Amino acid sequence: VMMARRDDLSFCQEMKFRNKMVEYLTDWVMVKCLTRDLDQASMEAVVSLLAGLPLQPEGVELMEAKSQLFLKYFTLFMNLLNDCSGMSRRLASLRHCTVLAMSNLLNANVDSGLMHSIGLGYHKDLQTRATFMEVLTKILQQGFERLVELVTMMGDQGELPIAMALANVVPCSQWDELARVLVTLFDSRHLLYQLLWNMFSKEVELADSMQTLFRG
Amino acid sequence: KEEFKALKTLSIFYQAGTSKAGNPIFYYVARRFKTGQINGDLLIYHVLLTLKPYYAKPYEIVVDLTHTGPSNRFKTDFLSKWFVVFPGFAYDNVSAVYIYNCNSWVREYTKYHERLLTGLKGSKRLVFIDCPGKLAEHIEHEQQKLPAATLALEEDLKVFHNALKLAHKDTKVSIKVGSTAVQVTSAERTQSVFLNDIYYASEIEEICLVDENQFTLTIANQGTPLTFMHQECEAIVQSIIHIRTRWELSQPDVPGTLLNIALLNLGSSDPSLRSAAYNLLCALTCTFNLKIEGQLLETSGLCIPANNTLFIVSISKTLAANEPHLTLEFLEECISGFSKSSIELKHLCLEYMTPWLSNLVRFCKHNDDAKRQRVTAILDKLITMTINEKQMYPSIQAKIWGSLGQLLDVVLDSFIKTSAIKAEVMADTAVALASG
Amino acid sequence: VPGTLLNIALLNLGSANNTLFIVSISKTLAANEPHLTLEFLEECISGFSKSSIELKHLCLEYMTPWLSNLVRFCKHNDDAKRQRVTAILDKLITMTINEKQMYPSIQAKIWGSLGQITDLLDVVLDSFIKTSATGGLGSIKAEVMADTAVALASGNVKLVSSKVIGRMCKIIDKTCLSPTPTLEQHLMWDDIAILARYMLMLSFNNSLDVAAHLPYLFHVVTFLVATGPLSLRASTHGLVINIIHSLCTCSQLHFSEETKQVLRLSLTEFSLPKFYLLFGISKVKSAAVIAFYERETFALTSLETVTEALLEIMEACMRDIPTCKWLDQWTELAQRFAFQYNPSLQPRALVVFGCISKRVSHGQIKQIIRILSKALESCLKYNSQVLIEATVIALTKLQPLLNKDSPLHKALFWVAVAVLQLDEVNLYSAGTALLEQNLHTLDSLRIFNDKSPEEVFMAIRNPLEWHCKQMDHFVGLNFNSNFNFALVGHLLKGYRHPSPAIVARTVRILHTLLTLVNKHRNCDKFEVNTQSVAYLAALLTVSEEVRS
Repeated sequence: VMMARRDDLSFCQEMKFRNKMVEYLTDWVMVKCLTRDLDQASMEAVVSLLAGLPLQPEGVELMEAKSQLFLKYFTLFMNLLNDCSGMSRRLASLRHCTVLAMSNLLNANVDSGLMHSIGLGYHKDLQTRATFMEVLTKILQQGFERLVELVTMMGDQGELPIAMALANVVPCSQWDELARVLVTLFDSRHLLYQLLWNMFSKEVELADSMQTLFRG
Repeated sequence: KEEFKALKTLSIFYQAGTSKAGNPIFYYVARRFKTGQINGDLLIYHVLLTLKPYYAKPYEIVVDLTHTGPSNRFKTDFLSKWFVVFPGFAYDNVSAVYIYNCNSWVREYTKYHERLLTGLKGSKRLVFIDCPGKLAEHIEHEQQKLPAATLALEEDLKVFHNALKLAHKDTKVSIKVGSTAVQVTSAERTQSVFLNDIYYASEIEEICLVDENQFTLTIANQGTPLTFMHQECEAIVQSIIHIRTRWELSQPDVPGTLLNIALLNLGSSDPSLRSAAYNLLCALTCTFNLKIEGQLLETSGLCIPANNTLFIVSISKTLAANEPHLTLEFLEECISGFSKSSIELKHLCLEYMTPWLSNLVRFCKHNDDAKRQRVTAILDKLITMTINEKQMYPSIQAKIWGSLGQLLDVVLDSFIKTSAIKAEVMADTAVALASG
Repeated sequence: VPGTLLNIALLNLGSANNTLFIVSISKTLAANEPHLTLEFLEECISGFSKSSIELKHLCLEYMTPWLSNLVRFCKHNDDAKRQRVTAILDKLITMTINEKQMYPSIQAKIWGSLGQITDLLDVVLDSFIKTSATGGLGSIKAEVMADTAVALASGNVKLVSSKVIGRMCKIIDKTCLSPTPTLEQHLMWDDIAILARYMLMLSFNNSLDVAAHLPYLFHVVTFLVATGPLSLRASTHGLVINIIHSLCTCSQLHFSEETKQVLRLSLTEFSLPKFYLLFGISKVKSAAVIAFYERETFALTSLETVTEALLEIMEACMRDIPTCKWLDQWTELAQRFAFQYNPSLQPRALVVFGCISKRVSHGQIKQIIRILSKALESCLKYNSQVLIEATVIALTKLQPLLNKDSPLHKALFWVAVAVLQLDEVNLYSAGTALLEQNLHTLDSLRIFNDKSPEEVFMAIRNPLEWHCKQMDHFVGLNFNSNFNFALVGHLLKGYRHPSPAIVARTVRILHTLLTLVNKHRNCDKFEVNTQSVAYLAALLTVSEEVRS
């Protein structure tokens, strides 16, 4: 939960903190039922901790140490998936989570990870292979499909259906940047007047009297 | 805290000198900023706390773009952040921005981020400096404070004029050879400006004379070799080899791997694995621009059959023609995957391997001892597979050893040295090899 | 003896390596001495099946060239020669099913070579299909045969796929030659299911194929879309996904970035859970996994949704390809099945015909409303109801096409009323869709601007009045006495409807009618009067505008 909220929280040394947290929780990754729930929970936490996490040991040696630390976490996850290879579903959930742990670990750490990751690609388990290949897919197109037309689409009588529906459902907190997003976008395509004509019309329409107009 | 005192040690931004209009001058040294290594916000703050005592009054900036590349870029969100962080008057009080050694990459960067740079287009405050001499028309010589590493590039140059850079459109260039680098200077490119692409000896991975009039440079991390035409190519190449060698003597002491894992997995009995593999093949094709017939479309949920061998094979040999540089990298990883596989996946590996074998001659025609060694190691691993994988063995002989028969000293020495069931298999395999 | 001894010789020649020499001799004799082929391939498979896996690899290698000659024997059409080639193909098929670890080898070399050979492919396919027929869907014999069928296509794609798809279309037509009430029960169900299996496997290779086929494949989708056991449904979803992907990349086509973007977004749309429910897939993460009963008792509204999406795919493409006949062929194929009597398929076809069509005639509408009537006669005597729902959906899609001066627009309002009177949940949904679209149609035709809806619809009743009196007196609603309240009586049942979507449609219809009744007066829409009041009272639980 803390990692989900990480976008809200403040960190002096976030990367080091998350690194040290994976290091600690990975020790737990090993009554039998509860220890297996601990494995699941630990791995779900580790999947959250690994999500855009560059690794950091405690310069050229630092990249090699980072690679050695990658190899430790990665090998431990591999062992856990080999051990996997209601009792059945818990094991499959642990396996799926483990695969996502590898995935996230790779997605951040590309320079340390790719060589060992090919070793995942060989691995006897087809489900893990497939998921790992989708991870590779993320890296390789990372380093047009960006259709904003749907936002600037105008219906008959100039409805702007997407923006008007987006205007009445987005929380009031993000209203301050929604105006920034729509104004810059429509102005970039010479449709600024269409956006203003639609939004201004809705205000006067619902305004009770002339003194309520655009006040507040 | 302590990580911020570190930027001042990098000196990507420093004050130095006064212009001929009586304004303080500041240098941004683009190549010293490495995106992803320093906190953008930190660098910005350092630039602020550098300009704070001055940016109320007029001031000038020198942007040294010498050797600026992708590794020095401002990411989209970082770029735009530069145009809003400062007080409005700070932007207004820049009377001159001198741009030094702009290059092809920065130019490309300029066009890619056209949207955020619109205000800079045709701006009168951006003065692109034609050559190191014109900086004096704005700054007294004794006032100029470019980094010493920039000034070093300007001395004892061997200059080859009127070369031609070959590309979709050929461009007129000068090729200059200095003791530590090659500089390729272009004629007016779009303001109209002279570009200066800089290639340090350390990044010149290969140099190849094609004709008496043409040569190529392979630059580390740039994929596609640069190709030049000039009547004095023999001499240009000789001087660049000399510079690369000097650098060497002074030193103290993915496509292939992923393509195999895609192709081999397309074979699988698992349906999700096939779809995933197919998307990986698509991604590799796009990322590495791999030229393919019967075009490939990325998408979720594409329910590919299990028997697709003729499709995997077609992709493989089309790739084997189109993408020969992969061949060593690819074949070695395939043969490793052979040892991992089921018999069905082993068989499939042979079919798709078969086209690739033909390319191996290119690598022993190449004079690199490492590439000759890697071909030899591939042949050793092909032998190792041939010995181990007995069920396959008549089929392996037919596909692999017949095609290889079409190197053959190296092949026979590999057979003999491995023999020195291993020896019997090499004798029996030599029958196939002889058919070629 | 010639083929027997030559097989013995080539087999024992390997029994060690000389494999390419054996193949060279095999090639040479195959070219030179073709009569040997009949005996030789029969003897090959006999020796192959007895031999070790190492010998089996060797055996297939020497078999590879011979296959070419198998056409010679077939040209004659006398039984004995054609029969022994057909037996050779069945033996090669049997061999393919048996040797699960020879499996890519057999397919690449034996089936890839056979894939070259056009003439034989009808014999090969009937051998595959009869092999699949041995147990139908779920028989491993059929399952492997489908996976193998891609190999057949790989050499001469267009002819193989044309024969597979052609058999599918012809067999779907054959269902109508001897109808059954329900398709899954049909005398030819297994034959369809087998070909659907092949079509999934082929569909990824159809990335080479689609340009001639695309209509026929959607014709197959149309009948199959959510039918049968869940694996066949998953297959049929996959069939469409793979076809859309194939349309995004066929090297023969040249679609625009807009058309390609439409297809890319269509793949995305077909990948959504919405489309899974349309295809009668529920309770699954990935259609692919299941592709390699809890029938949602099929809702025609789901087929309507699929068909318009496939229509938007086809239309986008047809702008770019002006030289195609695809939508016209689909129109003809759907039309044929919509009009012909076949209880299982005819409803589905009617829905599709209506959705896809770009023109219609009063003679086609006559056939549809005659089908509606005959389906209601069959209700005197479930399938009938699905046919009624289909005809009403068809009328919905067809009525925007009808000519601006046609009486039929006004007539279809009463068809909708009669349908609502039936009291069946899906029929009422369909009748309200028909009615909703009918009132949009008549308003787009300006017809209300000088007349009340009451006058317009009651005029069409006047000839009918002798019949209508008997309907109204058995319904216990009488439009002659008060039109607006009778129409509202029908609409009020729409508020009961189990689906919130049909309630909201019913509300839109009431709002439309309210507006229309006042439109001929030139009043405000909420002006209460002897005609508007019924709609206002109906709207009273549902409209904040009416309430205020």
